[PDB]
Amino acid sequence: ELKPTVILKLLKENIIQMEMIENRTMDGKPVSLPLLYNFNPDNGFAPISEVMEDRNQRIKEMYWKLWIDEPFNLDFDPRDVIKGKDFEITAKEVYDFTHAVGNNCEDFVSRPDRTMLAPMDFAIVVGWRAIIKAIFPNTVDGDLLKLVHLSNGYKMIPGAKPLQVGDVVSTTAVIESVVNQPTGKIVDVVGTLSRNGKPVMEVTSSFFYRGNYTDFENTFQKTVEPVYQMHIKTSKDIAVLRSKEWFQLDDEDFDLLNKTLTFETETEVTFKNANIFSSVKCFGPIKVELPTKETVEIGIVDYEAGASHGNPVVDFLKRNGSTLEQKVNLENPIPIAVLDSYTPSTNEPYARVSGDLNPIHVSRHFASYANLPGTITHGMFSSASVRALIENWAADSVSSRVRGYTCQFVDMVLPNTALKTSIQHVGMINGRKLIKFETRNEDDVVVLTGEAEIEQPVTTFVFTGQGSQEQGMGMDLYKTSKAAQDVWNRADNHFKDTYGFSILDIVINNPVNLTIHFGGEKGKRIRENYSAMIFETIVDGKLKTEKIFKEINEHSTSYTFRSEKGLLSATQFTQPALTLMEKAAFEDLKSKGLIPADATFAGHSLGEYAALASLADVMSIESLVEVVFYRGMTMQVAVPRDELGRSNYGMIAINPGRVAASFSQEALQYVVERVGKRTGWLVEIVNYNVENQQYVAAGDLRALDTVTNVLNFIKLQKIDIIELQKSLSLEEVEGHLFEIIDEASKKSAVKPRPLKLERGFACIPLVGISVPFHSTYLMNGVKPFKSFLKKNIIKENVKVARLAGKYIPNLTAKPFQVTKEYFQDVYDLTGSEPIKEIIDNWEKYEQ
Amino acid sequence: MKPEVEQELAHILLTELLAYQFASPVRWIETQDVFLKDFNTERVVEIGPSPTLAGMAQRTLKNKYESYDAALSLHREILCYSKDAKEIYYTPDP
Repeated sequence: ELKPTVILKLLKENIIQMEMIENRTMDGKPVSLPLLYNFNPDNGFAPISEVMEDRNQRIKEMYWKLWIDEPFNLDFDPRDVIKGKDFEITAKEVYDFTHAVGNNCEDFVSRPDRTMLAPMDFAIVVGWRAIIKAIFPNTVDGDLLKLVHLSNGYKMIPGAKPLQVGDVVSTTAVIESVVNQPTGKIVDVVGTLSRNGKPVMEVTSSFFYRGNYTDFENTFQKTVEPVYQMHIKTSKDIAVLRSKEWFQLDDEDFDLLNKTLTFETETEVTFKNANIFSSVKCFGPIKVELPTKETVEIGIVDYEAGASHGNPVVDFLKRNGSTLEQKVNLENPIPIAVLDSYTPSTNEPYARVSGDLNPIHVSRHFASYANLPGTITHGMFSSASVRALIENWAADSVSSRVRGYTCQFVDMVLPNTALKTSIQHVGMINGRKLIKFETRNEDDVVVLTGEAEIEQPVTTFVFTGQGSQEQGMGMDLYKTSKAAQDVWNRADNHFKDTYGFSILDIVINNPVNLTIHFGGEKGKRIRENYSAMIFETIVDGKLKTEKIFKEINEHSTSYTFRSEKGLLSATQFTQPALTLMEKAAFEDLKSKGLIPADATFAGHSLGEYAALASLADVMSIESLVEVVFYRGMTMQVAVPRDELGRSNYGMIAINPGRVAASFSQEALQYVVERVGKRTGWLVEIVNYNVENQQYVAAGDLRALDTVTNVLNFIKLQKIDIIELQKSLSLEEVEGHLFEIIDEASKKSAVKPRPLKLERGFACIPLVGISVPFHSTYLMNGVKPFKSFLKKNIIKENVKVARLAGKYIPNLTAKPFQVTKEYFQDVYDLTGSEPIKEIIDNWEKYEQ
Repeated sequence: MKPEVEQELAHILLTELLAYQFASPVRWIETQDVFLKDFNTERVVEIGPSPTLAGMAQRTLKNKYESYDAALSLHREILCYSKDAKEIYYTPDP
């Protein structure tokens, strides 16, 4: 329909009133903007002079009734925090916002038995009324027609969930910094979102009033600085910190050596001119890390300066302090996608939902007065359209994965424009994926730039146990990687200075023999370490604490490690080698920032020890190497060998799905327990690998020869244990299996004690294994191991927040928690006395 | 629970967990039925010299987690560090 948009007329004898009436308002009553001119007929050339007095105040007053839903008042202080009225996120408004922007994410659709999320796009809507309010005051004096939105950034506060449907949001916003640039006046506005009291996310915006602004008294910069860590290792760093008068410790004689100092600083700057600062006052509490990681205030930055040209504090903490999460780029920036979006013919449907009723985007006449090439499409729409493609292609159709998103509006886009975005994954930041995008119009002219910080998908680490120890494993990384080199060097040096050999030698060339020589004052130290290693064994129902290396006394000049093929295949060099290769690999991923902060980790037996030191850094690499070497030696000395070094134990890789298609793991556990009872020879299930597919049963070498014979016989006879015990006869399968265990055990008790373990139809004999570890048999071997662990793992180096819900032991098969229920579960599985002290005295450790 | 007392109890717990771990069976099925279901983990990275754990984790998902993943509509990536190193480091060939 044909509505009146302009009314040109006379207001007085000399005054003209070109009154631009826009119709798309909040209520529906069209809002009139009366811009004036002073018609002077005595100026024949230019008889029109535009009224400048009150011009910006009128323009603002119109835009108030367009955006703000309050009484018009500009005599408020910009410094003061602005608190926008709370807004409920409704399913209908999430439908209409997602329809306007063309966002096709399932998370924002009404689904069965599912919460509808709200896009972080939607946040700019709720904020808008507070954020825009920032640019209104009388001390931010500018024409709003010449408002350039430079950039807009969303940053999801760590440990928050993205916005859900029905979430009541309490919105604040404050001006970061209003600066008089040469080209105009940049206003940076940060809007916090507070749901349920707790902060969820911080929208950032950058508004650039174009023109000339000399009012530097109005200019300020209220920046909060990023936290900066300093590991104080050497006494020059202390002397430097004590020279810093600003660095005001609460206690003067606080020892700072071998600590970690965080500086939660903020920068306040007030200007004299565009280049110099009138007054700078950087202050904020100086925290120190405790061995508990709970940081304690021990002082304050209280820098107070006048005619400054910078922040010395920020400069100081920048070079001498790390930004916690360092960003590192990829080797080649991966081109993710090259997509082709499309701007709609009109922007009205987005303006209505976003409350962004700026005429210039919709009205032709305002756009003409604003010197624009037409009804320029909403930057916010271009921001939301690209982010929906970044959420589709990089986040992979997930909402929570998108955290950070900053977009700069390089050039304006006109309606009916086929844009072309280029998505590029360039870096990683503490596990997160940093993607840069550049969108171009049909002329290839840059219109959008920006970078989206995306959560890497939820990850679980599994560290392999004792598998294939191929010669020179992990050397490929050790040549290239520096993070791997550091680990390998420290380990190598520690073995040279503790056990008088080099792991690097043993991995690289795998010598058949290696002789430790205890020659000199270093030699004595090596022989003390090799002496102190002990192990406990049950002999005639008697726990004897025997000594590892019986042929190492006070007067032993050398020891010899002797293998047949290579010492790498020996457990005492297999276990550290493999654990170090895994630790070196993980340290390479962690240097390049490919480890998510919340990921789960759970290693398979030996791998577990790596995995603990990997994610949690509980033990030092000098502690890890000792505890994996000692473990390898204790395992090696557990069994009573002959002169050939051969034992009467071993393992088999049983497949319950081969013997039959009805043979479950409850059918296997019955057959193994009955075999163990009847013959009396030790046999247990030590590995539950994969359900009804992979198990490993250790124990006596004859008892695994009975198990192979029993599951060869039952496979041929085609009988099921579970069918006959339930629906045929009660307790008859017990005695009927004893006669099959007795006909296997007679033929298994006639071959000698170094009996070659023979492969059956379901089982495979795990060659090189001579000890039943993960069996009841090694309970006796735990107390010396436990004494060694408590010596090596100092309680000051353990942290709970890197274990609680993340570490999954193989003892329990339950995620690590510090509770009375889990402690009960650990005791039940392993009946120790220090777990009975903690369970009993639990009600004292609660305070 | 104070930070220092909790730290002591955690330190004593992990010590006793590592001390007895080689004296208890490796209940990995009741861990593969924790991080694949309870954590709903969609990326299983194996660090090692052979894809045993990634070849151990693709069998559990085939067996009992076809119906569970088809009812939630997630995609699970299974990777080994020895074999699938490129899709871990994000270093593909043109």
